[PDB]
Amino acid sequence: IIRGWIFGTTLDSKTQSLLIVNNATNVVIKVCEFQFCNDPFLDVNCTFEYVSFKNLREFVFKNIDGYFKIYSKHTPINLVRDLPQGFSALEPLVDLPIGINITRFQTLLALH
Amino acid sequence: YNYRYRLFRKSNLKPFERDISTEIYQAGSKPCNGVEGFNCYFPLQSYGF
Ligand SMILES: *[C@@H]1O[C@H](CO)[C@@H](O[C@@H]2O[C@H](CO)[C@@H](O)[C@H](O)[C@H]2NC(C)=O)[C@H](O)[C@H]1NC(C)=O
Ligand SMILES: *[C@@H]1O[C@H](CO)[C@@H](O)[C@H](O)[C@H]1NC(C)=O
Ligand SMILES: *[C@@H]1O[C@H](CO)[C@@H](O)[C@H](O)[C@H]1NC(C)=O
Repeated sequence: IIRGWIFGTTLDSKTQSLLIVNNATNVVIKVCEFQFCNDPFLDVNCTFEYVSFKNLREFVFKNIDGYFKIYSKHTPINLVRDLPQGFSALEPLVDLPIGINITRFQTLLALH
Repeated sequence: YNYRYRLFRKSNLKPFERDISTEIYQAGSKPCNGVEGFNCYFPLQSYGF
């Protein structure tokens, strides 16, 4: 039901803004300059574009010299309420040359 | 005049940062609200090639 993120400065998306969307079959990534919605939608004009509970998914995001790096890990878990007590290390997914300023972000979820 | 250079105000680029219009990043002290006179319009030009 959780599926992605929006990042940027203004988040109007006339201003450039990273979008990341999982759609179960793929991960889809864009930097768009099209005016986005007031409130995000996932009902059941971009300079760059790309395409690839009992469980926990972890992601680390950082933006350095216009490279947006992503690291991740997936695991089973037995407490839903709190972050797990044990130790694990995330591994690099991607290292994206998007070239954009980022100070604000939001998350995307599927809707009835 | 199809070849352009962008600005001359406050904030300046990180390495491989790209910069684009959406609001008038104006050319002096005062807000402009679409004015192009004193302090105003983007500090954006073209080369006389
Ligand atoms: C990256 O975006 C931030 C806004 O989120 C810009 O920071 C602001 O810049 C103005 C001047 O242009 C300052 O008056 C504000 O105080 C700044 N705000 C913050 C939160 O720092 C930043 O300038 C942008 N980067 C570049 C290089 O333009
Ligand atoms: C996911 O997005 C790609 C294009 O980015 C599309 O080909 C694919 O059919 C989409 N899948 C779903 C389930 O929407
Ligand atoms: C659409 O994106 C291009 C660059 O990808 C940009 O030149 C253009 O100004 C954008 N259009 C809008 C409506 O911002």
